[PDB]
Amino acid sequence: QCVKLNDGHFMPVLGFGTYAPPEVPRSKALEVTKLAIEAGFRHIDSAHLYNNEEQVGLAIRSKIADGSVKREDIFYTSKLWSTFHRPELVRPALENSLKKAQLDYVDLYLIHSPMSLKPGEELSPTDENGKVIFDIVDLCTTWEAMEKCKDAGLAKSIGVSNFNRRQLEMILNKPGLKYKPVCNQVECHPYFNRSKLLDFCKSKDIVLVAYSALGSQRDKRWVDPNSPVLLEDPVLCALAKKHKRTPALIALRYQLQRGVVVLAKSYNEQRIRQNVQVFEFQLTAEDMKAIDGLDRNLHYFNSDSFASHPNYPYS
Ligand SMILES: NC(=O)c1ccc[n+]([C@@H]2O[C@H](COP(=O)([O-])OP(=O)(O)OC[C@H]3O[C@@H](n4cnc5c(N)ncnc54)[C@H](OP(=O)(O)O)[C@@H]3O)[C@@H](O)[C@H]2O)c1
Ligand SMILES: Cc1ccc(S(=O)(=O)NC(=O)NN2C[C@H]3CCC[C@H]3C2)cc1
Repeated sequence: QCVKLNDGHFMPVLGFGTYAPPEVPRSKALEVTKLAIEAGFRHIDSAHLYNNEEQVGLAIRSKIADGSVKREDIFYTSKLWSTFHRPELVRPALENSLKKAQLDYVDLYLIHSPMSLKPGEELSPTDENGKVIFDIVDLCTTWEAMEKCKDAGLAKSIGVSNFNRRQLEMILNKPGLKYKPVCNQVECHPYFNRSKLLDFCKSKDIVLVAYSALGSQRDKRWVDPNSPVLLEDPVLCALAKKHKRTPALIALRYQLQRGVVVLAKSYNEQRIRQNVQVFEFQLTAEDMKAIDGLDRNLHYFNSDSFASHPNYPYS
């Protein structure tokens, strides 16, 4: 159950989301990554930002050592954080991710976000009035350094995340482009279905990878507590009743049938195992149209500061 990427590599269509907020002890990521692998997940999404690559990498080594999987059975994604966009910083950022995880390579490396931040050791650099410090970087140069990570064998595939159409075209029209982005990992769910971006991506052989596909973790630091709770949506619950599944399963299946590769974060053993049942049933064309009607241009992530950034993707 994979999709063929535009560089000839294969991505599993269901991915495991690994981010958990800092109140969750770091040992949990180790435990639940093992559980996801045990359940059947093979595509695993992490990032430098998530402060978990060591734990996720150790789960993977653990499941290889005990004979459940081989390295080449696992599709592992990491991401370049926005403080490392300057081209000279890209390779060392990846090498550090690889060292942490103890892998020789990632299956996929992404530019996490187009919103460049000031180089340094803070993930979130701020000035003397507490304002986040943006950086200005030609992302075409970042991308060239990404291509070099691929040729260097350190990333089998390269792509982007949180790019809008204009940003994607800037890469696609770059003079001397060697590798297209294989994907664009973006927020995508029935309340924000991205159909326009998705059709653009499809026209360019670029895979759209959905995050917050289950409505996000509703973290009080970035998500308005008054936003509607996706999985309480009454169309989603009535489809769940109809198919005898769950609303999460409806949300995940929706993405698969529209050609979207979908991530699903759970740190709960039974929900982890539930999510792999997405492959067991199908929505009707009329179900899919019903879900398509739910879009409300709702993005769960908000930060007013990021909105002023010149590369803010929702400009
Ligand atoms: N590129 C980016 O900028 C970006 C941004 C955000 C996320 N991501 C990636 O995408 C992953 C997923 O997105 P997300 O973290 O926003 O979460 P999500 O996949 O939208 O899931 C949100 C919540 O749904 C719950 N859930 C999972 N399965 C369930 C089921 N079957 N029934 C009921 N509830 C269920 C989980 O809680 P429990 O843990 O309690 O089950 C989870 O906290 C992330 O972990 C990360 O890998 C990338
Ligand atoms: C510190 C922290 C913040 C947020 C999250 S998270 O929001 O749960 N997950 C995620 O990957 N990153 N964010 C979405 C992107 C758009 C803007 C910049 C990026 C940040 C995890 C960890």
